[PDB]
Amino acid sequence: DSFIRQHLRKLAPYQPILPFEVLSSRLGRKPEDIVKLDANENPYGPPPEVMEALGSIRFPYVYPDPESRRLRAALAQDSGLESEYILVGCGADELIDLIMRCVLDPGDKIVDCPPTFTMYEFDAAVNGALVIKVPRRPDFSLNVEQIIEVVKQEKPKCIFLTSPNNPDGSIIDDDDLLKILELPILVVLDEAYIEFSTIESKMSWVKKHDNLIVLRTFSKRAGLAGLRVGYGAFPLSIIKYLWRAKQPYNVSVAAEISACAALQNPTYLENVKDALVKERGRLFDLLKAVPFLKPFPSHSNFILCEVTSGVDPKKLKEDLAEMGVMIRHYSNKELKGYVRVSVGKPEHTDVLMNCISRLS
Amino acid sequence: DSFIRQHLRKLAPYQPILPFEVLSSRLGRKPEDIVKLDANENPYGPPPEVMEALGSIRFPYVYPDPESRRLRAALAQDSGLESEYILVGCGADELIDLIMRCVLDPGDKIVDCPPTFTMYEFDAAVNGALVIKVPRRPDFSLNVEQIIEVVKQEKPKCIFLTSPNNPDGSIIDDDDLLKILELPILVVLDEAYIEFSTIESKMSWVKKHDNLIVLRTFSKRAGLAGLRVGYGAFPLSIIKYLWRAKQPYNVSVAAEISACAALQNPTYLENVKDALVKERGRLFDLLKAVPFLKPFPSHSNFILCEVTSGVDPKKLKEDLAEMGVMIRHYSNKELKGYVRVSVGKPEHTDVLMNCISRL
Ligand code: NA
Ligand code: NA
Repeated sequence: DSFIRQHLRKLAPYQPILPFEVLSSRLGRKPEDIVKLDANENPYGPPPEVMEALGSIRFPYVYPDPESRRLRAALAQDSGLESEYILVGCGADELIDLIMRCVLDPGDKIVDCPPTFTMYEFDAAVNGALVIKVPRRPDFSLNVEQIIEVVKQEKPKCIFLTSPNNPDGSIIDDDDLLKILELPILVVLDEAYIEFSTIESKMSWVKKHDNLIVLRTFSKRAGLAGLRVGYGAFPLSIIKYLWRAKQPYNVSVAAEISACAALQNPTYLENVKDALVKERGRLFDLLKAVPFLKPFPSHSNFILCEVTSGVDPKKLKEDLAEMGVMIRHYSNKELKGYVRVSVGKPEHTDVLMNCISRLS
Repeated sequence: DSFIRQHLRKLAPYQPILPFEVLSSRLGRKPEDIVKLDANENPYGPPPEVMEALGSIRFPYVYPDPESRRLRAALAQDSGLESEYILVGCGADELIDLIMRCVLDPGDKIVDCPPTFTMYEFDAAVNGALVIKVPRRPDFSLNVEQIIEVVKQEKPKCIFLTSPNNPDGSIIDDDDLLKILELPILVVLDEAYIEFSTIESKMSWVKKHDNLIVLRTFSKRAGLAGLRVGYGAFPLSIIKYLWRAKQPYNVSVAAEISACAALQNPTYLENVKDALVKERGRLFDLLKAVPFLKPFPSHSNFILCEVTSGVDPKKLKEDLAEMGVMIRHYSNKELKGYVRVSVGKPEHTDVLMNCISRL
């Protein structure tokens, strides 16, 4: 019948997607003219040292350093955590997948707290794990009482927690995180958006908690989503096995060089973060004035809006796309009544608001 | 105790590797002045279009195309196979792993034919599969009779086969491949080195054999090992599930752009391949004259040598490294007596032979 595992054959058929360069040409626009606010990308791009370095790669024909030593030394300086705790991956996506495949046997359970990042449930499915959903409360805070109860009853092995959360941008309180860390479970804290907040990274907590992992990325604030480079802080008892099991070469020389180059320009990284945090405030006020949008407070580089007044989030998203403006809408049941608008340049917000006005 | 799956806690401890730049300083040389013949890399590098493109990436801050549409159209044109058969990976390494993840449950069996590429047994271990070893014969050819008997006895799910093989460079004769394809098993044919041979790629066979996958890479002939981009031809009944199960974004925009750019210059790709093939013959004759090396015939961009009695292969490799030439030495018991010498520029061969004469 088939060589493919039956569990994977039960996944929904792949729905092809047209690149935004294809939407661009279908609208008769240049790709750079699309206002792309649907993936939390940083439209300022990375510091100028990155493109200078990418254009002068001296050894493209040599395998990259599988230990990412240069970058891990730079991340140890950046984070204050010793490099022996730090692993680099081809995006934080690779590290989420690596953790699941190294921790979860077939049928093991993870806890998820929706609405949250869709890759946790996708990676659970492809890795043969079951998901226990413990929905967030109406203000998007964790229901810690329910997490404790399901963890005691069903004995899941892992819980993935995003802070600031995707898609609403709220943060997890220290006491809530510590309560969950008391449970016999591996806690993966995803700090993909932490730089847009004034909250300190918890990378250093892995020295005191051997059931905590903290994940970070260059994809968002550092403007390197296309290059695929992220990293995490891991307890020594975990990372010793991840070194043994990980693929050697998924992090390309272009990823290594770009991340190192980005860290050479802290002024640029601070300034672009400050520009996006400032625009987040302006965008919030502008969305709040739209009669059919109810934005939520956010510590990230995006704003979630409840769509009200009988307006359909899918039609709104499709109408904006026809005008050359991309925002995020949701197919799943937990998020079908919302849209998520990423923070871009002020000019991007202006185009978005002008298009919303024309649709209102 | 540990959160790590039990089968992974039995993997051998990780052995750290000195990075190439650090090794070069330790040898007292600029990295560009090291003669690096230990990893089958192409020292001519990729076509000039690649660094032109890498220096002008428009959208580094945007996620890459998870469907690799531009590259797959270019690969369809290059290969003669329709794009619906073609998947792109973060190196051929990603596709090797992806196939095992999608086909093998823990405890399923896979056939391997050592000595061969170490990643098949590594990926099998990480995925919890059981390896059935059917060793190659002394001339490194497959033992087809034994593969057939073992497959009928043990009912493994898949077999990976390298052609040209790494480390000796022999090719699987097409009649042996067909005999294995006649078995109820998934055959993954790894053509990482096929461009260095005069044998046509079997990608086209995938249309007629729904138990055949053919893997290819940009890391070797095309000089893009650092950028991490490979691809494969897959039966339609398989690739439809791989699309559903694969990670979306492991192939970076730099990988997509560099592979497309390399394919813009078939003149360069053919010329550097021809230069390496020519140098392979010259290198083979020179190594053969060395009284303590027994080179094997090869269709790849490397030559395996058996080191004759009384010479320590590890000391040989370390002595050459001290003189600025890197060759491949093996720790595993199967290959401990052999060294593998990659083909480089003619001047690299000259440096290597000068160093050998000084030993
Ligand atoms: Na409103
Ligand atoms: Na000889």
